[PDB]
Parts: sequence; C-alpha cells; structure tokens
Amino acid sequence: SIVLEPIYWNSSNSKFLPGQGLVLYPQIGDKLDIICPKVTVQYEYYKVYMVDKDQADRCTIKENTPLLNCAKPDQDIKFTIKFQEFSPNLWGLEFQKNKDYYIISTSNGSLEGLDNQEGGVCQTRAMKILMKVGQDAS
Amino acid sequence: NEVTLLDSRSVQGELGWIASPLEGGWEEVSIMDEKNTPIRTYQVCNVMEPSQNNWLRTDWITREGAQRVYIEIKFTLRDCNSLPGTCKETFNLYYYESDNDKERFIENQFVKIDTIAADESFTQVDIGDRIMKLNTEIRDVGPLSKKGFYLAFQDVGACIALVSVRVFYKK
Repeated sequence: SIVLEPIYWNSSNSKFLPGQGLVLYPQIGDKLDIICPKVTVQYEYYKVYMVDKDQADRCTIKENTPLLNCAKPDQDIKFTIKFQEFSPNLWGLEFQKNKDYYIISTSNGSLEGLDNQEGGVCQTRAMKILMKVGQDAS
Repeated sequence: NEVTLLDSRSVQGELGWIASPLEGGWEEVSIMDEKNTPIRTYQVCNVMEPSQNNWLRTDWITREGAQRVYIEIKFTLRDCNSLPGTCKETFNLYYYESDNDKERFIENQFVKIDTIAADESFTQVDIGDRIMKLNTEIRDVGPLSKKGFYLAFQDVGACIALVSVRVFYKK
C-alpha cells in the first residue's frame, strides 16, 4: 500500500511514453519516489521542477525550484513526494483530490544545458509526468 | 564549538529509520529547505484517529567517547483543528544506550528524555508570511557509559513533522 513504486527519471525509462510523458493516478496518502540513480562508470543531468499546466505544455521553465537537481553522478538523487492534502510540515507540498500536477525538465540531459529554461529533454524524449490525483484512467 | 554525531540534513541518501508501524504513522517525506536545499523529513498527523502510538527510532549513534550528549530537534506541527479542539501539541523523545550498532527491533526498553512541545504551530500551508515558526528544541542525555545509542520518537496523536535532527556533544 501507499508506496507507489519508484520512478527513475532517466531517458531509458520506457514508462515515459514518448510524446505523452508518463501519466499517473496517485491517490491521497500515496507516497512516490522520483529517482536519479548513480553510475557502470553517460550520466543524464537534470533539474526537475513541478509546474502548472501552462508551463507543463509548451515546455518552458521560470520561484520555480528543482525537486531533483540530478547533477551528482556518483550518488543517487531523490525526492519522495507525499500525496497529502494537508501537510504536517510547513515546507511540504500539498495536493487536492481531482487536480492534475505536472513535473517536467527542460535540461538537454547533458551537463552543458542543465539550466535551459526552454524545451529541452521534455520537448524531446517527452520526460514529463502528469499526475491525476484521485482520478481513474479513461 | 560542537562536535556533531548526527544531522538528518547532511546524512545524504535516504534516512530509512525504522518505524513502528512501518507505515501509517511516521513517514519519511522530502521538502524544499527554507533555504531551498532538498532535505529528508519524518512526519505523522493521525490526529483524527484514536490510540496513537507511532514510533520512530533513528539508527545507531556513537557517543564518540563523550558523556553528555545534546539533541537538537527541528519540528513544525500544523495546528490540528485547521483540518476538517483538544489538540496534542507535544511528543516524547527517548533514547537507548548500546554497544551494538545493529539493533533491529528494540519501548519499555527505551528511556524517556522528556515530553517535548511546540512553542508555535500553523494553520495555512507555507503561505503565512514566510516562515520561521520552525520550533527548535534542545535536550541533554544523562551521563553515558556505552559505545553508542539510538534516539526514539513517540507520536501519540499530534499533527507533527520533524524537519531536522542534529546531535553533538560540546568539547
């Protein structure tokens, strides 16, 4: 229960259906792990943010802070999201049933373009995650 | 100044502290530091449920050859009835001395350090102003004699979140 099965943020992840990213239907109480594993020893540099539908579609980024600053190739980077309406923590994310939340990255994937604010990996590999909190799948 | 023996913020990786029950009570969730930095935290808020007794004991903490050890906790606690009267605004902090750094179960075994409380809580999310409603409680553990120890946290029905756990000994 609750533990939702980690979601490796890495182009090789088949779950990122190219052109439509990966869609999820997490419910309240559900826990989720976005992971950026190490290396083996080619590492994909990313700066993962959570954004509104606007920025989600037509991949652009803007005070818009990374949940994952995948830039440490020797160790694992990870953000465990807790799908709760009311957060026991003040600096902790909160959700609401029947709302969508989007997580994208506009990085080239390479260290070179880790700060790209436009398109990037998202636009290409379609590394976006749409979470339809408390909703089924048509 | 202060020799740290543990800081939940700088231990990297996953915290993975054992908790009883493994889930439903204390859960290890992430957050964006007040100063943005991504940290790992622990929390529970089963305020609407009866008979709460959620435990979370850290991992083996060496006393590095020190007697008195200080414990620095940084919790938040959301104002209970800001959710859909009587409100638990405290929790208990325990400890257990041990030369064994692989204890895998371990309550009566534990010793209560004190009933700790929140000087401040909140109602809305992080919207309220900005923030530093972040309580920070300091506690001392009696004279030690063994190699290390474990820190236990006991929830009893308060909407609390542990942002940081730091321990040191002052040389």
